[PDB]
Formats: sequence, structure tokens, C-alpha cells
Amino acid sequence: MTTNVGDSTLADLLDHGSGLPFLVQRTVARQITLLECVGKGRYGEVWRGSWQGENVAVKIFSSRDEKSWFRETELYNTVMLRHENILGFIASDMTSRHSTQLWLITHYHEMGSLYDYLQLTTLDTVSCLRIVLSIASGLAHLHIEIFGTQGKPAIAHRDLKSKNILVKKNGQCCIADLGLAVMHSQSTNQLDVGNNPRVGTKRYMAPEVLDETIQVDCFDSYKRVDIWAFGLVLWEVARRMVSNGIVEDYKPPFYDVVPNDPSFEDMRKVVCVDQQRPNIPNRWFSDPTLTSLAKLMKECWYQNPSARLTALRIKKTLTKI
Amino acid sequence: GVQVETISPGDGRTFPKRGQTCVVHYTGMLEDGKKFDSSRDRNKPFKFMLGKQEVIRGWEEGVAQMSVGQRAKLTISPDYAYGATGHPGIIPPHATLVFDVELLKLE
Ligand SMILES: c1ccc2c(-c3coc4cc(-c5ccc(N6CCNCC6)cc5)cnc34)ccnc2c1
Ligand SMILES: [F-]
Repeated sequence: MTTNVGDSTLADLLDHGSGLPFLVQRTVARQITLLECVGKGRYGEVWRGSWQGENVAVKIFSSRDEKSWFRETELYNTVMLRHENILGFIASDMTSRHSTQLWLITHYHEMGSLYDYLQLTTLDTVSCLRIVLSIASGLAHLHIEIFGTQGKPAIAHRDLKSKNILVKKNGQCCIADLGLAVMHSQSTNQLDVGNNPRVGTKRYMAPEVLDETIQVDCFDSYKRVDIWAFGLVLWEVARRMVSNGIVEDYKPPFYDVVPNDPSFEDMRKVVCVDQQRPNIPNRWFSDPTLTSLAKLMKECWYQNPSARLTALRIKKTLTKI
Repeated sequence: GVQVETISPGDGRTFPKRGQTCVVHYTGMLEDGKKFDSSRDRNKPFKFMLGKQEVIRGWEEGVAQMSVGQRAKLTISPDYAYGATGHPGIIPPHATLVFDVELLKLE
């Protein structure tokens, strides 16, 4: 074998910020061998890489999205964010050759995003609850503030969607992409919004965002945007659960009323002017699991943001199902 | 560029060459004394290959002037370190760096 005495795995180097030690981040980054391109978009590219035979995910940002790479790198390096349902951060690096390249290295999840997973596979009661409860547990971990040295401030994602949720090998999910995140500390009540010209996904935008009525100086408003988007993700997942031999094809939220890559006015007319919500199929109430999920979606879609459930309330309900 | 202040001498004969792996113990500090990284705190030596650009330029040119067993003080200038961008959340822009590095062995 190619193993020599003193070789360390990634798990050994990570045991120590959320990822590797600072100087170790640069060494591991520039020893990664890119293998296959698994994503490409306005954000940049996502590559499956390899460090010492171990799979890793490498997000190579575009020059227009440098502020998202800054926020996610700053967040992961300053806040201890290690959780089963949050994407595991490994390292962040920048190179001045090939002009500049910005790299974010995370765990690699071969199943891909929840968006891709739901299009190929159907679910049962066990796999649906595992997916849905994991997202709630990761979102609740982000929203709740933990005190102490190993603690974390309250965090809101602000771009939660099935494409930003990865399916792990054990069937659970993890939340990714913290470039639009905001922070809040209860000790000083300060809100950290950041500096990023990136806008959220319009299809998942909450009503208070589309009519510009959201209270931008209140951290609770950003958490309730996540709950709205989470409810739409619940609607995507529950469609793929089989009950009585019936299942729905995968469809994005509002597939039947807006086109692909919708505009602000497309969403504002559907969500705000017409007050439309995704339709709940009637066959779901013949199944106790989808009945509980249907009840949770409607409680994420209240026009009044304060009426929506909390991420912690959703996890407790899913734990009892 | 990079200032090398010797703390304890090495053998004075074995200096790192291109391709060799440098096994070091280090403690990184800002010029205000704030420590941001230390291999000593975790009792795990740090390894890197000279000439592969796996560390900052000040580390390469600084460790290349040390002998095995030497403990040196490396004061790295921003242009030899992380420059104007730095590292978000660890290294501020235009940060002058102070490294307590001991070259343990070469492989
Ligand atoms: C947001 C979302 C993911 C990430 C990731 C990331 C971590 O792990 C990842 C795995 C994939 C992937 C997707 C599809 C397939 N395919 C699809 C077709 N069928 C076979 C599997 C494989 C891998 C993508 N991104 C990441 C890294 C950094 N920032 C992100 C921000
Ligand atoms: F999307």
C-alpha cells in the first residue's frame, strides 16, 4: 500500500473553529485531487475531490460570489458549527494563480442534494421522517443560541431549499450554504447581517420578503423566513412518500403557477396578491404520517409570520410521530 | 520580507531542501500577541513539503534557513503571508504574523 507510518486521516486532523486548524487548512486544500464535477451554477462549481484517498467536496466560487465565500468562511471559522444535520466544514483556501480562486472544502455526500434525491427515489414512513426530522433538527440547531466557549450565536439561513440540503448515507439530511446567514447574540441583542449583494432564491421567498414588509432589524423575522421555506421543503418531501400505492411526481414549489427561474413579480402575484399556497393532496389525510406533515406545512405558511411554528416546535412534533 | 530570530540553535548542518517534508511545532500569533493557531496546544507536529507552496511564502523562506533542531522566531510580512485578503475570521487584512517554529525533523 501507499501508507507510511505517521499518515493521518481527515478525522484525525479535524479533532481540535469548525474545521481543521488554520495552517492545516491550506495544506489539506492544496493536496486535494479533483475527480468529478457534480455541480455548476451562478455560485460557481462543486467538485468531488480526494485527499489521501478520502472523498471531499470542493466548492470553487465565482468572482461575483466572493462575499458568500467570505461569510461562510468567517462563520465556520469563528463559530463552532459541528452537527449531524449541518454540512461539515473542512477547510477554506484561496489561490493567487490559475486570476484568483476561492475554495470551500466540506464533507462529500454521495447521495447529492435533497433536490436530486427526491427526483430519483420514493420514500416510506421511516425514510420520510428521517429526512424531515433531520432538516428540522439542523434548522433548530442553527436558530437556537448556545452559550459558553463551545457555544454558538443564533443563526438564520435565509436561503433554505431542497437544493441546499444534502442527503447523507444514513438517510438523514444536512443543511449547507451559509453564505447568506445572519447571526444574533441575546447577551447584547446585536444582529449581524453582513455585506452580501447576493439575493435569496425567489421561489422560496416568504410573503413578507416579496411585499417588502419584513422587519429587517429583527432577527426573529429571518428565522420565520426559514420556517416558510422549510414548509415548502416539507411539501416537496411528502409528495414522494408512498401511501396506499400512490405517489406524486417530484415538483418544485408552485410548479403549476410560475415558470422556471421565476421573477419577483411572479412570486409577488402568487404569494402576496393571491395568497396562494401549495396544494395538499387529499390522499395524505388517509395516512397518519402525511397528516402530521400536512398540518406542519400549513403552520409554516401563515401570512402573519408570528403565527408560524418554530424550528424547535417542528422537531418535537416529528419526534412524536 | 521574513525575519528569522533564532531562539535555540539546531545542528547547523541539515537545512531543508526542495521536496523534503518539514516536521515542525509552531504557534501562530498576530502582531498584537493574539494567538490564532498552535500545533503545540494539540501536541501534534505539523508537516509540509518544501517547494510545494503548501504554506505561506514567509514560512517557506523562513524554515528553509533553519537547521534541524533549531527553534526560531519568524516575523512574516503580509505580502509574505496572507496579504490584503487574509483569512476571514482568523487573519485580518494586512496582518503581520509572528511564528514560534521549531524544525523537529525532515522526511
Ligand atoms: C450547497 C449544497 C452543497 C454544498 C457542498 C456539497 C457537499 O457535498 C456535496 C455533494 C454534491 C452532489 C450533488 C449531486 C450528486 N449526484 C447527482 C446525480 N446523481 C448522482 C449524484 C453528487 C454530489 C453537491 N454539493 C455538495 C459543498 C459546499 N457548498 C454547498 C452548498
Ligand atoms: F431552485
